[PDB]
Amino acid sequence: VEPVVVIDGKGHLVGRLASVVAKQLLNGQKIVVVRAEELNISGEFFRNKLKYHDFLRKATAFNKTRGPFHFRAPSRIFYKALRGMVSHKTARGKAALERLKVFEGIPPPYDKKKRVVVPQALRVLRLKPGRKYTTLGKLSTSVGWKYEDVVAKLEAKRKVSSAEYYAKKRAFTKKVASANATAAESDVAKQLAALGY
Amino acid sequence: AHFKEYQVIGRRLPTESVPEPKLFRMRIFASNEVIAKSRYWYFLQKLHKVKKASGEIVSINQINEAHPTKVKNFGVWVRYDSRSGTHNMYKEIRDVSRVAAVETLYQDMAARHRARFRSIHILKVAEIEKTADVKRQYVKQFLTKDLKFPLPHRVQKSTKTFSYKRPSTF
Amino acid sequence: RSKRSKLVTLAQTDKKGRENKERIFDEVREALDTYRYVWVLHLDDVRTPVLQEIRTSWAGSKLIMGKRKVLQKALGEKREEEYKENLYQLSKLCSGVTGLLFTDEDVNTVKEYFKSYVRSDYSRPLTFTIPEGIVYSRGGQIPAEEDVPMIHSLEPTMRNKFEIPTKIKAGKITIDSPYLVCTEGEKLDVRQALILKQFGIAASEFKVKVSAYYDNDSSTVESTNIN
Amino acid sequence: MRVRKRQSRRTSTKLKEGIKKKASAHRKKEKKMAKK
Amino acid sequence: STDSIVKASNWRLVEVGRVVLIKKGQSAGKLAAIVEIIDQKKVLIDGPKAGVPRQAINLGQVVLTPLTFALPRGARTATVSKKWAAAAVCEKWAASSWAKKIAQRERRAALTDFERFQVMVLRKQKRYTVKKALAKA
Amino acid sequence: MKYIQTEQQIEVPEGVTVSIKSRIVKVVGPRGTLTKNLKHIDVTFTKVNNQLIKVAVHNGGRKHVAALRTVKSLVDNMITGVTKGYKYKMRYVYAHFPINVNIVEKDGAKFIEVRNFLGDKKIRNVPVRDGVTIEFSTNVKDEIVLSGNSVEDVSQNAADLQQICRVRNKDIRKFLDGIYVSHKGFIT
RNA sequence: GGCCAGCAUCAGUUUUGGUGGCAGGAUAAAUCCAUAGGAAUGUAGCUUGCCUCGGUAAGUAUUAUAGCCUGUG
RNA sequence: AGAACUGGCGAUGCGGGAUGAACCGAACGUAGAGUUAAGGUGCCGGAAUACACGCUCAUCAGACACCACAAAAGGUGUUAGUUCAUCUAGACAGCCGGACGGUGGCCAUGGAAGUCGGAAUCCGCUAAGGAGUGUGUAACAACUCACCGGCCGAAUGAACUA
RNA sequence: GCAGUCAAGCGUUCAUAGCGACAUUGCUUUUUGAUUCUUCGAUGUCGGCUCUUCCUAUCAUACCGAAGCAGAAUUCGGUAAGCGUUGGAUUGUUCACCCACUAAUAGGGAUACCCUACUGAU
RNA sequence: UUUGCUCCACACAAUAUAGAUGGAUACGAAUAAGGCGUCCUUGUGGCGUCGCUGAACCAUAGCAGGCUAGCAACGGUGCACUUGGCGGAAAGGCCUUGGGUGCUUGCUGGCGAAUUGCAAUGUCAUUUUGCGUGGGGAUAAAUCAUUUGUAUACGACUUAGA
Repeated sequence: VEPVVVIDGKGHLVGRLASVVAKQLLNGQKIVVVRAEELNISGEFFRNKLKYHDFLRKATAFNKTRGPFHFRAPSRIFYKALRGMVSHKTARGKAALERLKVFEGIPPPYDKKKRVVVPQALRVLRLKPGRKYTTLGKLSTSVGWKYEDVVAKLEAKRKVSSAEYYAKKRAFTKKVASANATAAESDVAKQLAALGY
Repeated sequence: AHFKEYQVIGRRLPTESVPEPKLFRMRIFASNEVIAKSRYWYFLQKLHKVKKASGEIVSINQINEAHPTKVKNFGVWVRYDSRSGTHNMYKEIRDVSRVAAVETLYQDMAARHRARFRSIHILKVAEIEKTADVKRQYVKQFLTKDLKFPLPHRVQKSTKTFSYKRPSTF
Repeated sequence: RSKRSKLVTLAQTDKKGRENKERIFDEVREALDTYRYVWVLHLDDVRTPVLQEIRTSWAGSKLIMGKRKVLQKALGEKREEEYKENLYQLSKLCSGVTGLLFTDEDVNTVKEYFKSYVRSDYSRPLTFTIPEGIVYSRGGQIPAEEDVPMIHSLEPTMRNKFEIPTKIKAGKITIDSPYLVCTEGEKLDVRQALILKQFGIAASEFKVKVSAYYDNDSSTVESTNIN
Repeated sequence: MRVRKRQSRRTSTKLKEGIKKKASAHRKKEKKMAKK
Repeated sequence: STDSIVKASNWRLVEVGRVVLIKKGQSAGKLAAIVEIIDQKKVLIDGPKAGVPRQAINLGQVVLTPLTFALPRGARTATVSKKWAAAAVCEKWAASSWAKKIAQRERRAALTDFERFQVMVLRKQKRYTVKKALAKA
Repeated sequence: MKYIQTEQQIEVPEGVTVSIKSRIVKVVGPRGTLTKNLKHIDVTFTKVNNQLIKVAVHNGGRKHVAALRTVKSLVDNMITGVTKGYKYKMRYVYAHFPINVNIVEKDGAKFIEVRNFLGDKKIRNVPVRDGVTIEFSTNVKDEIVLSGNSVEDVSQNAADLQQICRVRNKDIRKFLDGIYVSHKGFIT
């Protein structure tokens, strides 16, 4: 429906987000993803770390400079397990992934913009309670992403500036809501109340 | 499938010097009439040495249960032939009608013992009108009075893919 | 799965069953009609040779012990059901461990004999201590020459559950500081009861008490409330 | 560490449709032994 | 300040006499009441005053409400309609905001485009008034 | 088999307070304050009045229930830390070589130093944690006293030092020396 | 009178909706109404122990200040 | 490898089996529309993150029949069971006490007393208590359960199955 | 290996129509380390280097548990493959087997300018 | 090496879109919990209220959006100026003062629409570039050749030279 969609990757699941992201791509909704270090995976840390090490040991026997790249950072993990879902070798693939832009944290301009989610991939919904999961930021930090303390800091700055925004917006919407309330019990409003507004 | 209850009554053969072999009925569970008839011959062969050519149906009657509204804690005896040799069972159910109860039971055996419908003889199904004859706990715990319990963490299901709310259960 | 495995033995002993329960339930009612009196004796802490002694003492009387509700089975708790009349009232008062006595000689000799009968048993009374030196079988109650040292195997237990500071040099056991084991005028902790067991100190007075009696030909309850 | 080899569940053909083809012949052997 | 303030965990727990709303079937957004639980997942219901017949159901096809009244188990439909009339639940539902929202979407869909034009012009008339309510005070 | 619910209760005396937001628990009372996080175990609390409180599980499995009694065992220990406070005691023993024992406060870290283990030259530091106090023993030779409100903290600290003074390469059937605990009781 | 399209009506194949009338089975079972009896996961009422003076626990109590089940019609 | 009946191949495309000498389906003019088969519907990939009952959480989970299978068995992981048992005349857990004599039973021995050890292995009182499971003294000694009773009160244990 | 015993279980139902779990007993070239120098048709073509990587079921190097561990060193076992495993003596022959060092001297597998790969360069 | 290079607007040309055709509308944090209004003892505080999908919110009428008339209110909004702020993670945008400048569908009037002939995307946006426009702005390196040699297969890397 929109030109652009801006996903928060928090409390989310890699496979089940990758899937919908792929289909929305190949139907043509340009997508950006952010906060991928707040992402999550089913299964415990040790399981996911061993799944990563078994990939890690796989390179070309004779020359590693051409062989598989064991990318570390979380956005690139999500991109890995998305380009497995699309035909990157073709041109339709490459012209899908020229619609995908994946980041950590929320850099600009997107921090001022509307973050969304996907309910059919959330952890809290699409898992049972009383069950494990792994934080991707911690996993990447445990296999050599050397950056985790920094996105923390910038997330702090964005959080405080957004809370200071939220105060203003809450006050202003309080004012307009009080105004519309005072605008109530007036026939110009009562007609709309009859017609569902 | 969506099971049904069926009366089936059969008669060995009209024959000279043995007219009207006495009668043979069964209470039978199936989706339609034909599977009832086939299960009827299948169990009826087991009881004694007769066949479909040496057999015949008297008639059948579909059985609508008398009290749909009434909860009825049933208890049922079953024999079945598993992967290994056969063995028996008694189970305890809190369901509405015999048909919905056994429809749940066949699924339950299908889960817990890989019980397909062929190898599972309904020995008997019954009602337990009073308390103090239930043995199990996974029925008993629903029966105390003033009973209440919550449904936490309802997994809602949106049709849309995106949403703008970072949702909440309740 | 994931159970606590109940530990099993191969002992030649066997369990009691219900045959003993029905046996004593029969024998109580057997004693009832044949004997005249039915005495109730409240006693919670009793000794095996002492019970042997009092068993062999009174053959004219018959002492029997058993579970409370099995005695209620035999005698019958209510007035509505009982072996004979005017026993249900005595059925109520018997709260704790009780031993039933059946006499036919005299009502007064029974109540007075056990008030005369007093012994020395463990508290379960005065205070005691140990010196800050070598420890003995009594632990300084007697002269140390005739007092023999405790055996060194149980010294870790003294450290563990009696909590006492101790350290084992060559075979004499020793300590650095003394410890008053208990005080007077208070019912004892389990460590205090057990250390006076280990010393072998039955410092507590012991009297078996009576709470009531019965008599058939009168068919009445004798209320004798004494300790 | 040095996490060890994972053995496949791939097609890798011997097993699967040709060996218990022979094991269908083993069911034949079961019939041959059931006579005794 | 010598006491604990631990939360309620206010949950719409199911019980006999609890009241619910159905979201698919043929009942299709009608109220209903609860006569007897069977299991965690299956219950047994009727509201005749809302219109639905008596039946078993799995809870996935329904959703609860905060509302609740007094009722005994194993009841019959005359009895529950009687208690329903005693509680006056339909008017209370109408008083609530949920049903107002539901009727709002229903009317908002069942609008005609000419009525929507009237909605447009009325909102235009409103916004000038309210935007002058602001920026003056 | 989904026991539809199960419950235990935590009974509490008057003078202590407790307070719980979602699973974040605090205990304030005579000795002072304690706090713990329970966001990982997915249970539910409810108060009746002011001495007693019901943990509870709805629609739970065996593991999901076996959390519960452990939580009860946690919370009673928490409360009793505030009512009584806990007391452990160790003795630093030797055959031939007298141990040196020392508290040191460097950078406010309150380290515990030990030396002269069978004549070894190495210094072995054992730090001290929050909310736990240490006391060298009065009038008991070769003895040390611990005091605090957090059982887990004091016990972990007691374990650290007796692992750090651990003998290796040698036979404990002949060699004896090592710091262990006399007992584990309350302050009161 | 060459090219591309659209609208209506009909024909063939085919897909997908709403609505109407009918026969059946236990002439559905059910619900509902009347009716006898019963019991409780015991309703009113009564009784007891405390006790914040109702609130528990029992014991009664078979519609009573709630109702349910079976059986018949 | 020894024999015999039938079928598929070889001459034979096509949909599926991820791909195939042997599997499932189905045999062909060119084309349009329709509907299905076997197989499937998270994405690659056309088709539902449909509904419903259960189970399972694997430090290599598993994901298809014959197209990489093993049992016997082991498992204080979980579930559904069968059969035996105990139980408000008080089930099991847990605390305390009782847990006696000839007896330190017999030779064995330098010393061996409930247990370095061989034979035997009983009876009185008993609620119960064996010529005595483990702890251990050179011997003894002392402690515990198995055997019973108390204090708390509802269910619980054993074997076996899948 | 063969033949029993013990025998959880199985068998239209089953001891005894019959199998069978685990242990046990039967000598199998000598009861007092006296030895006996027993290599008895090795019928195949590799053998021996330059030299790279991988596996561990580790020979030392790590950290650990238990063992009569008083110590030193040793006997086993566990996680462990990060790093290391030699110089000579003897046959066309790999078969055969010593001396000494070191911490040890573990076992295994894998013409050529032409396009590719590798090492390097604009 | 003829006056080339740039930035302000603008008339015309081309060159094509991984595909605009009302709005990419901002808290964070948990989910066996929380948002919002409010109260005071400022709290892990109380009181009320909400959720069950944004099927919302904001915007929206005029010829693809004209010319004009007023009524009432001091507002909203575009455009270029102007003031002071804020923000470095990939800021390249978000605020705010001042006026100027319009339009107002907030209410009520008048004029015009034809003929594309019943529809035919019925062209409205935005990338890049060029040639011409009349107005400001600044008027350099590198390579080769040569020489060295810290380098050296040839190239290259490093140096020097008005």
